Amino acid sequence: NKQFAVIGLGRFGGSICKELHRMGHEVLAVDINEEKVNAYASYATHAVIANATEENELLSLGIRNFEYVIVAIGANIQASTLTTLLLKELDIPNIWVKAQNYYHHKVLEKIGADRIIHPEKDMGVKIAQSLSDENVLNYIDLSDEYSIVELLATRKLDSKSIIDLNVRAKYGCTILAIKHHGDICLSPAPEDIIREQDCLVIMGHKKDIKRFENEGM
Amino acid sequence: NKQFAVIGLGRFGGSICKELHRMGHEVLAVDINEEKVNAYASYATHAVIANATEENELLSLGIRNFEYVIVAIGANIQASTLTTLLLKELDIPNIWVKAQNYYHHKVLEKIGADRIIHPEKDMGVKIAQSLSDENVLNYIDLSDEYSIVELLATRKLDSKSIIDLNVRAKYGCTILAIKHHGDICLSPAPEDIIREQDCLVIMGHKKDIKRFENEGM
Amino acid sequence: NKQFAVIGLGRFGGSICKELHRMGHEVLAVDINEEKVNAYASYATHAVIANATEENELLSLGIRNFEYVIVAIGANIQASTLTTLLLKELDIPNIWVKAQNYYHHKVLEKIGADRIIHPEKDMGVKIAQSLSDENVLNYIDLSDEYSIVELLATRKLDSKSIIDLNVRAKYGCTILAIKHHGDICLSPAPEDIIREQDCLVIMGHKKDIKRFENEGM
Amino acid sequence: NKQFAVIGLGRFGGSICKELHRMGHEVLAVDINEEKVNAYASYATHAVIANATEENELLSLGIRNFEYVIVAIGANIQASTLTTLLLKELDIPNIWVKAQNYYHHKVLEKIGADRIIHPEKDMGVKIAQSLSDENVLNYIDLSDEYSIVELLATRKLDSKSIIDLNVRAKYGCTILAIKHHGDICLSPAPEDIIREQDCLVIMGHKKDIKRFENEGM
Amino acid sequence: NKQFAVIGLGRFGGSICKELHRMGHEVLAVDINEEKVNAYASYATHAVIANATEENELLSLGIRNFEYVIVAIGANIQASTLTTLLLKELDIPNIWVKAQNYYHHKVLEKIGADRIIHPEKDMGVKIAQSLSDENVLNYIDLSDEYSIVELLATRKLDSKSIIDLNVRAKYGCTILAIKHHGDICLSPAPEDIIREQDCLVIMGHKKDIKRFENEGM
Amino acid sequence: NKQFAVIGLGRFGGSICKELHRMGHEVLAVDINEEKVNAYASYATHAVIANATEENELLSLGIRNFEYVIVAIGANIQASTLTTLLLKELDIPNIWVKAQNYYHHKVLEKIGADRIIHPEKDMGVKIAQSLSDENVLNYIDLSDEYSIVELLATRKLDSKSIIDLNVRAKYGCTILAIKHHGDICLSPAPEDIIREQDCLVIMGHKKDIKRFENEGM
Amino acid sequence: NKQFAVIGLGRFGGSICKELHRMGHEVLAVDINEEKVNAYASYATHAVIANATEENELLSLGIRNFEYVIVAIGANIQASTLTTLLLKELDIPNIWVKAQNYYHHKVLEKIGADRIIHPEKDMGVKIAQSLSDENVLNYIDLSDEYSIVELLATRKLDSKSIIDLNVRAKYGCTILAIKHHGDICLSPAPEDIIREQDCLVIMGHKKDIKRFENEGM
Amino acid sequence: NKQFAVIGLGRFGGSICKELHRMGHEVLAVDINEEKVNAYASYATHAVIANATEENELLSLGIRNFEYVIVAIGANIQASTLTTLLLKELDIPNIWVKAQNYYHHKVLEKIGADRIIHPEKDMGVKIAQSLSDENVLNYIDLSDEYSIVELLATRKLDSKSIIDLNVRAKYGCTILAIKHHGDICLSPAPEDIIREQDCLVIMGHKKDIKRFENEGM
Ligand SMILES: Nc1ncnc2c1ncn2[C@@H]1O[C@H](COP(=O)(O)OP(=O)(O)OP(=O)(O)O)[C@@H](O)[C@H]1O
Ligand SMILES: Nc1ncnc2c1ncn2[C@@H]1O[C@H](COP(=O)(O)OP(=O)(O)OP(=O)(O)O)[C@@H](O)[C@H]1O
Ligand SMILES: Nc1ncnc2c1ncn2[C@@H]1O[C@H](COP(=O)(O)OP(=O)(O)OP(=O)(O)O)[C@@H](O)[C@H]1O
Ligand SMILES: Nc1ncnc2c1ncn2[C@@H]1O[C@H](COP(=O)(O)OP(=O)(O)OP(=O)(O)O)[C@@H](O)[C@H]1O
Ligand SMILES: Nc1ncnc2c1ncn2[C@@H]1O[C@H](COP(=O)(O)OP(=O)(O)OP(=O)(O)O)[C@@H](O)[C@H]1O
Ligand SMILES: Nc1ncnc2c1ncn2[C@@H]1O[C@H](COP(=O)(O)OP(=O)(O)OP(=O)(O)O)[C@@H](O)[C@H]1O
Ligand SMILES: Nc1ncnc2c1ncn2[C@@H]1O[C@H](COP(=O)(O)OP(=O)(O)OP(=O)(O)O)[C@@H](O)[C@H]1O
Ligand SMILES: Nc1ncnc2c1ncn2[C@@H]1O[C@H](COP(=O)(O)OP(=O)(O)OP(=O)(O)O)[C@@H](O)[C@H]1O
Ligand SMILES: [Ca+2]
Ligand SMILES: [Ca+2]
Ligand SMILES: [Ca+2]
Ligand SMILES: [Ca+2]
Repeated sequence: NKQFAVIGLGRFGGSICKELHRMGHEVLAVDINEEKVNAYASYATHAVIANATEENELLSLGIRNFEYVIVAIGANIQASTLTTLLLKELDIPNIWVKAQNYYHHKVLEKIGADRIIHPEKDMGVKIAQSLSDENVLNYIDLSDEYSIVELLATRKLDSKSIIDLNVRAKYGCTILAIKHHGDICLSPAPEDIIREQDCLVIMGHKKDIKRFENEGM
Repeated sequence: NKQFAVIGLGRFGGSICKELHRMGHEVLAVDINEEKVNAYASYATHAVIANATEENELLSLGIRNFEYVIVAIGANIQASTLTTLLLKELDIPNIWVKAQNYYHHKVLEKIGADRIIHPEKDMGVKIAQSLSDENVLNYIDLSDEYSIVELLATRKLDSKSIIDLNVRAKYGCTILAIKHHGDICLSPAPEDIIREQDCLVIMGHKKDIKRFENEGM
Repeated sequence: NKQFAVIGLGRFGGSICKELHRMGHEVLAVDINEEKVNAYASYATHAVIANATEENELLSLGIRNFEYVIVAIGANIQASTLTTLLLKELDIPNIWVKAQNYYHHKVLEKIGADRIIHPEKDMGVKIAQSLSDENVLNYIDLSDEYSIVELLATRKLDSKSIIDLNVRAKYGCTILAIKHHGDICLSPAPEDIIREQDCLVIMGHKKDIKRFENEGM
Repeated sequence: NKQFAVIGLGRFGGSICKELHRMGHEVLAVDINEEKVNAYASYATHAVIANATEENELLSLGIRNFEYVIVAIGANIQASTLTTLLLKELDIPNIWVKAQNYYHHKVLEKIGADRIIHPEKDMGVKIAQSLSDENVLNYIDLSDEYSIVELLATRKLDSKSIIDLNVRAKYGCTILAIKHHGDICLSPAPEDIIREQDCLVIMGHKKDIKRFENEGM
Repeated sequence: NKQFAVIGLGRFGGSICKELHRMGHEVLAVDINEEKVNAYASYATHAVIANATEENELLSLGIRNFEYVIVAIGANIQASTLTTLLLKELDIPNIWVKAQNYYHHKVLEKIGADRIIHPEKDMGVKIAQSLSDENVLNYIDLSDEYSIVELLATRKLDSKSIIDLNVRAKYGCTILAIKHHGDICLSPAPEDIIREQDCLVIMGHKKDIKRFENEGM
Repeated sequence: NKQFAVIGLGRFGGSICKELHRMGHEVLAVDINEEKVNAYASYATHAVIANATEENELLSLGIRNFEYVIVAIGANIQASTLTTLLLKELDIPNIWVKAQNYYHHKVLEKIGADRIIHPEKDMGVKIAQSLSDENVLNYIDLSDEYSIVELLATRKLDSKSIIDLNVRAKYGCTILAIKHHGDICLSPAPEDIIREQDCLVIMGHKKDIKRFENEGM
Repeated sequence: NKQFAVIGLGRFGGSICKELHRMGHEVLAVDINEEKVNAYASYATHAVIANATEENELLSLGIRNFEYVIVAIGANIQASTLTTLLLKELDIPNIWVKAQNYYHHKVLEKIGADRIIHPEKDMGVKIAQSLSDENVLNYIDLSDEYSIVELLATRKLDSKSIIDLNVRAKYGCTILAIKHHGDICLSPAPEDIIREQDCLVIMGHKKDIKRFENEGM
Repeated sequence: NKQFAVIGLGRFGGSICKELHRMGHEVLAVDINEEKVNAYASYATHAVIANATEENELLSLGIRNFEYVIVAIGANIQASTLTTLLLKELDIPNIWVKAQNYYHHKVLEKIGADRIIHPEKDMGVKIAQSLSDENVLNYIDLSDEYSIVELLATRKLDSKSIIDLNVRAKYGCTILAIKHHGDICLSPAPEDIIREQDCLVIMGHKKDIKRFENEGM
């Protein structure tokens, strides 16, 4: 099993640490705040109060032993940048860091961060897509033009069949799944019916899907 | 006109406001900080400096005209809670609010928030899934058991065919798409080939996919 | 005997705790300030320094055992709201909370507070009634129209008898008590005399009493 | 004209100012905070931003015209004390001041305050009486021994008559009023009936009433 | 020997404590600052860190045993006033307090301070008298009209005799002493000579002395 | 014209400025606080808001015109020191400065201050002399050994004559003045009488006077 | 025109700006503090108040016109780093930055700083060399082994000649200059004499010079 | 060996302490910050946490034993000045102090500082000389007119000989050294060649050198 180190137990890093630990991985939670450590003590293999900008405390943690180190420090850009620098000079294989803005991304890029993440910005995009289009529940982009979308079926689609709703020739899309009352249906047959308030998964071009939304539902 | 209002120009709300504006929607940016307002002025239809906890300043914005109001206030839970309370008493149809923790979710729930979002927490889980499994790029959960995953093809899958990589019978899964050098292939034929570093889209049970990952790739 | 818990040893909560303890009830004083606890240590069954927003410290207090919990936190609305939420999730029978303003009342209402109190606001009304009318010492409202009032007798009423001051037919009111030099007289006979600077208790309609005040005294 | 001035727009003083204004009196609202002044501007004849510790600003208000000046300053004891001192040296007839603790009462006493009020402390006692005894709604003390109490009638008293509930001979008390469904009854006849959840007004000795509570209801 | 207590080890109180201790009196130095106590530890009989606003700590000091208590607290008027109040309620014979301004004097007056001192204000007057008149070194006022002054002899008075400088008939004053090279001369004879830069002590009317200054020296 | 400038409107400097102005001198009040300047505006010829550490603001005041500049800055030793330094480099004739402690005296000494004053320290000694000896009202030291003292006559000295109270032979001292009911007597004759509570002025050796106090009065 | 811009008017940057201006170069002084800008206004061609972390304010300065931009920001490492990042992305040719510590040097290095300076650190070494060796006034290092040193001639070297003080054969060094009473001598002849307290310039190996110091002087 | 004491472990003082310790001298590092002491603990003979403004702590250090004491306190001018004063009163032989500005220099001068240093200001001058003239690497001034300069050789001087570049007659200067690829050449012969990007050391008049720069290279 791979060993993970998470520095900065915020909302983001906290989720990572908690979710990773649930996966049965060796995860070390690191934070400068004692209260933070106490909170996630029950959600980590080891939890240590430490200042990650201190090289001596860093070596005391044995952070060189870890293949993955996650820097989830946000507000204090100084701490985030300085920590990443220390890690890179310690030849840490994989360093993932949470960024605050465009310029924070740039400096992390230059000092050799392996992966940079913008949690709020990315979610901001996702939720915005669901505001303008209440029909969509969730989605994933395959490219700039193609995407898979989970839709909330309306009354317009109630008791409609898959062959009634021709998507492969009329809109160039394909229905991938139907979720009814919790029960799930994968690669549903052309005779399969969709009822309102079910979860509908469609695959195809972005413009095509929206066209199906405007006309079909 | 569908009018959107975004209160709290943080990393999350800022993205929402910017992304909503990009889609060509009437969007009003609202913040207590003048510097924030000046920043997102170029990324909104209208940008106004205002304290959202003030009912008078709130009415001055013409907030009755908005169908959607997004409360993206984070650090100051008092402001977030009080703003949401004001909106519901002003009979705003749809109120989406960013939450800080479990208990903030609860109080927002009781006072009639329509949708509660945990941006950092949700991304934390997503990134954690990619930490433990370097193969996965992105995914979407259909249910507690079923998921769609975009995989980074390895050398083990280089120049391998779909009928060669039998997933419908061997693993109970199905290949949805292949992305090669940017070019995309939807519902690929059994003769379609996968090269290394291509994007592979697979659909099925979580455990099944992971089995394909360990043995297949 | 019923067991009471008082969180927030301010001027209000302090009085409650002190007065309840004097009544020979089991009362627990709780405050985040060590100095507060030391002050009311002599006025409680048990006095414990604790942060009421901490669920672990809350369970350590055994707050689930109490039928009555009084939240007298004022300035910090966050603490007051969060504490009440914790209590409600712990299924506490009776939760009384001190409020700061109209909107603080609303959120406490929504999260299931059993009784909300506005000490200063209510007293503000009481004292205001005594400013405009120096004759009144204290009072109680039976309804929007009817009230009982304690009056300071003037020279105009000196050596006047109850039958001389006809209140039942002339003003529709009734004299309930006379307090002379500390000595008290209940349901006084029609032959009973009132001297100046005595305490006079009258019952009837608000407008009628004021009429008696303008004309009678 | 009787002119009232309220200094210190807190919860207490704010209510006073608002309530005085409601009675149709000439009321001047005074506060050091501009936001406070703006708030109670609609609830006062005149509202002026001013530091009450400044004699020049005080004279500028035209404070000689006011017969009543209310000092409702709480947190800053220095401001409360200094303001009161200024008023008496400006020969203001009646100076009522809100007190924070025992020692604040003492110093205000020595410097010639006409009336000292303890809003939170007084309500604390009142509420405490209703905590230990859920039957009582409100009350007023005639003396150290005698009191008038408004009771919430129980099922034990449902459909019971006044002559049935003998209190003048059995408990030494007297029923003053009955409030049923909003309708009020003053000095009710011996044939008048009490239904559950009605408001019952009783007069007598404190111990006597409590005896009626334990045995009668 | 009399026992003295000095609260507030500032520049003023510090001098008092140091000077009193040098006189061989039992003096207690009291201050809230630990650093202050350490400084004057070598200049007092007993030195104790204590908050003088705390009644319990006050009794622990045994402050009731002292005939003289000096309150030399300046900046914090709250502490100065509250301390004096505690002392007066403890029936302390002689309470001397340092004042900050006119209104601080008034409240101390009302709460029963025995003597109030204005060190800086009084010295301000003294030094101002020496600025306008460089001839005067020091002085003492017998009344509004009469004073004793120590003068710095000029060249105009060099080698002048007392009988040459007639002061009893010409100016109505009298020379009291001559200080030459450190050597002192008391009640000097009419034949006694004064040299420049000696210290000259004159007694008489203020206007008369100034007249002697303008014409004589 | 002799022009005086007072920098630092504290208790000390404020008195100086006020007292100098009372004598009819051209006095400029200077302070960094606008509120201070407004206060002593009525007690100065000119009052200007200025930071005395700024050479430009200093020259703007027209400080070259002043022969006397008084630095009465206390708390901020940096400001006091820097101001004094500027004045000497601006070749100001006479610079008097208020000192905070021994070391502040030393640095001011080295940088060419003309006179250094310790207002609180000097009064502390004076008051201490009156604490140990309730008989003394005020005094002045002629040297290390000789002093003039104003005494409050006791009953022991009531109706006693000067020849009765022989001090020139019995104690080696001399009576300089007697103040009775406000009326003053200078160089009183051997037949002049002293009544109780009169002011007695004695001149001589410190030990001699104290001997007269113990035995004589 | 060669245009220089100096950002951060500290002790270091202030000297740079002042010195550059003295040489007759077009120099722009930039600082976030208005007081700083006002100060160096007289020592720059143009002086503008600006926050250097703001790209808009940066472009407003006309920073594209400058070939040299000096970042002399010290305390705020965030500002220093962010400013440098902005400059390189604005394609500024030569960016010189003042560093605070080793790690600040590293990050500035990675983001493309052209020259990094350690003013205090460099002087610290220089002064240290003069502490241990009182003979040396100043020096310059040619390499790790070779240096040029200016020495203060002792009495041991007074009236000694260059051929008398043989350094080319005896110590392997060479005398470059002699400064006597201000008068300078370059490449002095073998007959040239050295007097005490003259400035002696020697060139050679570090160890050789020190040997000459111990034995020769 | 001489014993050194360094107070104020900043960038400047830190370098001094580190460099001196490397020279094998007895050096004491003194700082009020515990973190500072821990940092330079490895770079000093003794390292002690102490407040240098405290005379008692100063004597505890045994600072009187040291011949050299370096005050490297910058930001807090009060501490720097007060420390120097203490040292001078302790008769410390050599006291070197770091200054912040012109006026800080003056007070240090007056209170008897032996040497005053301006690290940033001096370096500011040095670097400024290298900005305007990119050819110069480092230099030393012999006087106002004469200086030794280290130059970066250009292509214009590539493969040029010393006799080709006549400096003694044509420009009045002399080439002192050539540094090629790290290898150094001292007092190079007239036949010696210079290649580009070598370090060139020239000695002569400032204007003459610049003339050689403009025309020669
Ligand atoms: N030098 C440091 N060493 C260790 N932990 C640190 C350091 N600096 C910051 N942290 C921790 O990082 C955590 C989260 O950082 P912060 O909250 O500033 O970023 P954020 O973006 O606001 O967080 P979120 O992930 O909730 O958005 C905090 O709990 C803090 O204690
Ligand atoms: N009462 C208010 N009215 C209007 N705007 C407010 C109010 N309170 C806070 N804001 C704004 O909301 C913005 C975002 O708040 P904050 O930065 O605390 O969120 P966050 O927890 O950092 O979330 P994010 O992940 O979006 O950064 C702030 O820039 C602030 O100016
Ligand atoms: N999280 C907490 N846990 C325990 N006690 C708290 C907490 N937050 C506040 N308190 C306490 O509540 C007490 C009173 O609250 P606060 O004084 O803010 O309200 P208030 O309205 O100003 O008081 P008052 O009743 O005098 O009007 C304080 O003594 C404080 O210590
Ligand atoms: N010197 C002053 N002049 C005028 N107004 C003042 C002064 N000092 C305080 N105030 C005002 O008095 C108001 C009430 O004071 P404060 O909030 O401390 O009282 P409180 O103890 O909270 O009592 P309450 O129960 O009424 O809230 C404040 O809003 C403040 O603006
Ligand atoms: N509650 C308290 N108990 C004990 N000591 C106190 C208290 N409050 C203040 N002091 C002390 O009083 C001392 C002097 O008071 P402060 O310096 O505020 O008055 P000041 O007029 O500025 O002094 P100075 O006599 O130098 O003019 C301080 O050392 C402080 O520690
Ligand atoms: N740089 C400055 N320029 C002008 N005025 C100043 C400066 N620094 C301080 N002052 C003023 O000097 C005044 C007196 O200073 P401070 O109150 O610290 O003296 P203090 O020690 O309290 O002496 P006092 O016994 O006179 O009160 C303050 O009101 C302040 O406004
Ligand atoms: N973002 C910014 N934009 C413009 N100027 C800034 C910014 N941040 C700081 N400065 C300015 O830089 C100046 C120097 O910074 P600072 O005083 O922290 O440096 P220092 O470490 O003291 O170096 P020095 O040895 O030069 O004094 C400050 O006067 C400040 O006004
Ligand atoms: N009273 C004191 N006793 C001991 N050390 C002190 C004292 N005051 C300041 N110092 C120390 O002096 C050190 C440097 O001083 P400071 O950083 O204020 O000057 P600076 O000019 O900013 O430093 P630099 O040399 O980096 O320019 C700090 O580490 C601080 O701890
Ligand atoms: Ca966030
Ligand atoms: Ca209150
Ligand atoms: Ca003072
Ligand atoms: Ca510096």
